[PDB]
Amino acid sequence: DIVMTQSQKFMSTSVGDRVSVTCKASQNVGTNVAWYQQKPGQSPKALIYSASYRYSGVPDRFTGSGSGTDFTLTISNVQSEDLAEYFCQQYNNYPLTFGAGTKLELKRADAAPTVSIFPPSSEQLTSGGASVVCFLNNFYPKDINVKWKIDGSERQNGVLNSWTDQDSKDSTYSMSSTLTLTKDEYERHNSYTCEATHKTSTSPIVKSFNRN
Amino acid sequence: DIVMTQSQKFMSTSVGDRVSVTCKASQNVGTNVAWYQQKPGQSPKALIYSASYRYSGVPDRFTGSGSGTDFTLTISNVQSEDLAEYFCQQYNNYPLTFGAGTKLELKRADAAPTVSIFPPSSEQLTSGGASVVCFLNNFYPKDINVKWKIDGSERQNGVLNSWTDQDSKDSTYSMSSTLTLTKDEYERHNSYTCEATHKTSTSPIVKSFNRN
Amino acid sequence: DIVMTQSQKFMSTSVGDRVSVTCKASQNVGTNVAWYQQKPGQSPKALIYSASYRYSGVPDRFTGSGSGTDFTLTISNVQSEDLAEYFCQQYNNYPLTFGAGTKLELKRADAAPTVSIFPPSSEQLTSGGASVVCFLNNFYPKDINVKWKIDGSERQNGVLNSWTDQDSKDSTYSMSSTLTLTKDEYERHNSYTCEATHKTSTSPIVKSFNR
Amino acid sequence: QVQLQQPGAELVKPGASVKVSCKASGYTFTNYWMYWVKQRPGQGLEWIGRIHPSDSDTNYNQKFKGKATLTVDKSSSTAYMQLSSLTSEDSAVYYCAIEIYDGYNTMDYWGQGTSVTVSSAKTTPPSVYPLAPGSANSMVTLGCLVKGYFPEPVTVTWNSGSLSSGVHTFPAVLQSDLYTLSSSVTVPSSTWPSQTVTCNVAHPASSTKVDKKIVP
Amino acid sequence: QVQLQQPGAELVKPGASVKVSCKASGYTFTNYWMYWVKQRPGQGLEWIGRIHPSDSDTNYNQKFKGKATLTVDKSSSTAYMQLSSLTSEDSAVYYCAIEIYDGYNTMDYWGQGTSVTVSSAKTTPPSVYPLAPGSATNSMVTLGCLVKGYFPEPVTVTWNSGSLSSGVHTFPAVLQSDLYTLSSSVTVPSSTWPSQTVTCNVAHPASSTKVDKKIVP
Repeated sequence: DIVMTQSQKFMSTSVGDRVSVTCKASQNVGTNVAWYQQKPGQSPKALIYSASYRYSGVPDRFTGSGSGTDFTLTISNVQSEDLAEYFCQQYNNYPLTFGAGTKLELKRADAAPTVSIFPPSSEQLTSGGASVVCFLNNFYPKDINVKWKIDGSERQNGVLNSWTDQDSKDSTYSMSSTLTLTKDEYERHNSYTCEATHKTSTSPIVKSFNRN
Repeated sequence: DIVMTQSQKFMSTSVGDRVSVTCKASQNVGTNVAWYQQKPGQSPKALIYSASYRYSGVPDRFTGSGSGTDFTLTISNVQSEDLAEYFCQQYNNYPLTFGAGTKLELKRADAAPTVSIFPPSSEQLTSGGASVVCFLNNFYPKDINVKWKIDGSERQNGVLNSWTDQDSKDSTYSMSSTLTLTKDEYERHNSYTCEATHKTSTSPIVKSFNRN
Repeated sequence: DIVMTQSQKFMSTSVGDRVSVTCKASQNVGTNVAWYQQKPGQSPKALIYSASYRYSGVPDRFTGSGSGTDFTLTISNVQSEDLAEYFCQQYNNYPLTFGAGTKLELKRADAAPTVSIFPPSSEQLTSGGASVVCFLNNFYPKDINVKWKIDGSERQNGVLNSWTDQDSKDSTYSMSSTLTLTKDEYERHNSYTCEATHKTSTSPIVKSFNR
Repeated sequence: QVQLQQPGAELVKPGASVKVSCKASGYTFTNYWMYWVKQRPGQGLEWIGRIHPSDSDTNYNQKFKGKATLTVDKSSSTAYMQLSSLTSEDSAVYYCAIEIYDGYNTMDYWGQGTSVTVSSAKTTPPSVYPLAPGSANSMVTLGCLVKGYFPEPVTVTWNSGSLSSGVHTFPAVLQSDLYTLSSSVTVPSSTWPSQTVTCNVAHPASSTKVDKKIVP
Repeated sequence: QVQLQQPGAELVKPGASVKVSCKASGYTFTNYWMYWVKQRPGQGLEWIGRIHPSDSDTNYNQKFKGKATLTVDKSSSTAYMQLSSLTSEDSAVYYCAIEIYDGYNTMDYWGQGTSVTVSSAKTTPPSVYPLAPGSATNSMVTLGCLVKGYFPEPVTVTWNSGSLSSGVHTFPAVLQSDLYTLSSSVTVPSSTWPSQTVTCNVAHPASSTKVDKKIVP
């Protein structure tokens, strides 16, 4: 089995600039190497075949080079739409083997998150449960800390956090935090607070509502 | 993290009287504050939860009070058995943080030390070493000085000293002093003397034995 | 041995005012008592001999007194340059024995720290290690808290802290905090932040850099 | 009876890893949060984290995230805390603890604590020497010297715990990578030497149990 | 000028012996008692003993009677204190000192003190790293110097060979993983740096190390 080792797990540039990802083969594969692009939630998309030839519909910004063991995929004029994980592959020897994958990252200025809080819907309250949802949209960098407070007491259980990948439009990140309680617990308290600690402010962003 | 500041590292009182230790939270923690007692060499024991509620088995002499940022643990009818380190803790916010701990001390009248000296055991002399041990038991206050004299000559090399905490029965202190020599050097001398200097006497308490 | 007991481990006053150390001998030593001043990192400097006589070079701001068992060192018109540890000593009996020392402390108004952060030098990066340095200069009181953040994530491991003594010029304190990581661990992150918490403000002073 | 069972001590080389065990019994293991607390020698208490054995939900002190890992084994009702890349700062006593409110009263339950020592030195069992008074009062003081062991701790009792009053057990002192402590007991002159007085010393790190009679 | 010269540091394995030297000059060596005092790191002063170089008469503290031996060499005007059977408790700074009354004034003269460190670890010279601000602007600029990973104590840090003294903070060393690390900062006018060179001078006498590290922009 031939191993395809991509040196970097992540490659970083700014919008408009260029990136390159390298792939190392354990044994010689000549030029029978392919490159693939896979956006979140989609099937892979073949970009390069024969190390340097492009599939139909692939822009010339994607350029492949290399022969033997060292191969390179270069993307010029990188845009937010190009955010994806990129794989190399050899079809010179069986079994066909892929690279581990390199995820593209984009540097950009800091951005404070837009925070929105939502009480439990009346529909869910009929089911006996109660989920409070907090949206934290379009921030950078991806590092962020969210705390839930119930009448001042912090709740670090029954919380479900989800992060989006880097946004395909403005290269920001977004977070969804959901605190789930039973309907009894929900009606046993009044103040529900979503606190967000981000680099963009030394003070936390606070969105709350009083059940009252 | 919330800083739980116990202003005093030591709290003092007499047996039967009362003592109060305070604890200062850097942020409002409501009443979600707990108190712990830890006697020497033992696991911690929970005394108070929710700022003012006693765990089962905790005597009513232990009372808690306060809300927000100011909290107080009060021990009434203090007995020698209450000698321990007392920690405040906040569990309103994560991570859970303790105070630094306030050690309880009991004031009492002075007490001269009972001094006992012990020659090296014949069992130790088979190993090639020789330890002379001097116990200074049940004295107050804690400040005490021990001088080892070998044939009337002070010896401070090889002296291992150890002091106990305040005794849980009479609130006194005890000290153990071991002078360790080789077997051949122990047999090169005769008079071994343990001299105890304490504020309860202008003259040192002297205990000696002759190796013969 | 004769025990020289300096009751207070610290003495406090304000610049220009006065201060006094006491030292008590376990036995009568007459006037055969000396006083010494030691500044941080320096050799001891004799101030007083024979209980009340000054060595050459000692200003009359330093006055010694006492006989028998009780002795006192008084410093008048105290200035920041007088910040040091002060020892009594008896030389009437053998062995000669010193006091435990008394550190002069100067009171003054509160002062906010000046915070500076420094990335790992390119020279250290060739050694496989990486240290980020945070300076906290000229603050009062001494109680201060430093907090390192790596991409907003708190880091307490590999942190070495050092505080100076009270400053010989303005009686303030300074602190140095060094966060040391491996070169690869340093290269896996971008945001490195030094956060300072001091009683002079509720909002922490923040200094940071990227890459 | 509700019980948390921890081993007394563990000796680990620097850079290695250790898995502290807390065996629960007498209650429904999956009904209460399992807490872990660290106490360095002479220092205060620190909260490492908690784990709910029902679903292994965890809350970690961020200070210990990369260092401590909490797991449970429901088939044996045992909680485990794994410490990795051990350094000198990891030498401490580690407690497991639970809190049970039964609808009437609230009780806390603590393990004895596991004394973790991070060192490259090997185990050394203690030498136990009797301290009998010199040849020829209404009360006589006896003693016991427990010398030259590593690591902490050791347990000292008199007459298997029957002698508790008049006992002074002194804290151990570290010298040359070896610990030494002593213990004294004061008993009536009608008790010794007429009756046997025995110094019981246990050093779990070396599987050592020595009963030293104080012989005149 | 009356001077007492001592070596800065001495590293010695446990159980070995060390002879501290105190070279006197500028006065009649055999006319004044030579005192020796010990100071453990962070602790107070302790009197070891005194020796009169005229006839080698001695007064010892009984605590150091078998540990410290005081001698003199009148041909070189040097006093020696020998410390034997070294343990960890012997790690300290050892000062030599004299007192001179000339019929008018009384003056004391002290050596710099010899930092004796008892351990089996070997010498490690310090790594000196410059602390430059970083391109990303006020009337003053703070520069720094990281003196990392040396053993044993001490080290001396000066700025521009001592020309820069105001605005300097040199921080006490901290021991970690058998190695010492300290830092030093200097605040100079923005017109001074980066226009003029600012140099951190580090000396570590236990390794014969002298490093001049410039703070390059």
